[PDB]
Amino acid sequence: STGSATTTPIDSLDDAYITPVQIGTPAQTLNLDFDTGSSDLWVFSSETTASEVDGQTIYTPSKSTTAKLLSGATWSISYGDGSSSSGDVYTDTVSVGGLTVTGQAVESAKKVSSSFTEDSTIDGLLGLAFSTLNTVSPTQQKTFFDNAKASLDSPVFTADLGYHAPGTYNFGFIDTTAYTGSITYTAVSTKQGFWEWTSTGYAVGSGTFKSTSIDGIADTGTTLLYLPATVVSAYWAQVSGAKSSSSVGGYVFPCSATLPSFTFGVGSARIVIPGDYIDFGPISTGSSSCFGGIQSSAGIGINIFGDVALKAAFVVFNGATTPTLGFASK
Ligand SMILES: CCNC(=O)C1CNC1
Ligand SMILES: CCNC(=O)C1CNC1
Repeated sequence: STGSATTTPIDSLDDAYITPVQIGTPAQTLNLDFDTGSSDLWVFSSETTASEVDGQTIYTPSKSTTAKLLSGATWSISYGDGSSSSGDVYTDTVSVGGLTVTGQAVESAKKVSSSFTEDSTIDGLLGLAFSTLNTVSPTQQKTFFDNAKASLDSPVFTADLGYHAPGTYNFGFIDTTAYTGSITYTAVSTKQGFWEWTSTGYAVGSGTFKSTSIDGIADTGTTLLYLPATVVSAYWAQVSGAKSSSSVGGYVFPCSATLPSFTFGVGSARIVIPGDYIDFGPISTGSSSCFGGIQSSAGIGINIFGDVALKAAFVVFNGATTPTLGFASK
């Protein structure tokens, strides 16, 4: 089997991407944030505290003939941005782009933190990291990809995120029309439950490539690119007027600037992020200070290849017995 679904930016900045997912019988379609950095499929639901729902579409298990309460199971998750959610668990039929999994754990939110309530465009998350990170207790549950993988033509999914435009998530096959050149594959460590790999270095604009190992995670659920402070300082030093602002919480730059590109290494290959991908717009409405899309990881504990980096490539998440990552230009 295979599946193929379009993913759409939630706003004009590409702050996140939503993909429609069918849950239950008859289908209830929710727009979920596919997150290769976590491993829980959770949704706003008929059980979510009413004051914490503001425009989201909710899953109502009582209206699904295939929903079954997973007795005794609860979940609770805290994300790197300080947001959180928790609740109980059903199993149900879940379909993505024509690919169907029966018995998928659908985590129903009883509580969500303010940032989830405040984003009316995201009805939940669909985690695509390794199932060892799944928070369901006392019986840990599998991700949608893990449940699907034995049925797939090939045990892979691909992310092809757009810049200010829709993109595609494919399951079970690699669309050879969707990229240029060849795909370069690189080793993955699953020891932290992430798609963790080591970049071979970087360049700023037309500058020379610096060969240096940068361990980090491929995370579709993080907006920006978080790298060591040395690398980020070297990037922003090429933008007149750029500075790190403690009050704003990162590097800002004059909105009048033209940003240089940023290149990262994948083995001997190179992925070029165009400068425009690094512009996240005014820090507040009408400001001439703009927020940078490359930020320091120094306070995080891990480097993160988020959407800013991933949308410059066609990315293969290879879930073979020994997982690997693939990157191609496009
Ligand atoms: C389980 C914690 N995972 C995270 O915080 C990453 C950020 N995208 C999901
Ligand atoms: C309609 C889907 N669009 C895409 O997949 C584009 C190609 N890069 C993003």
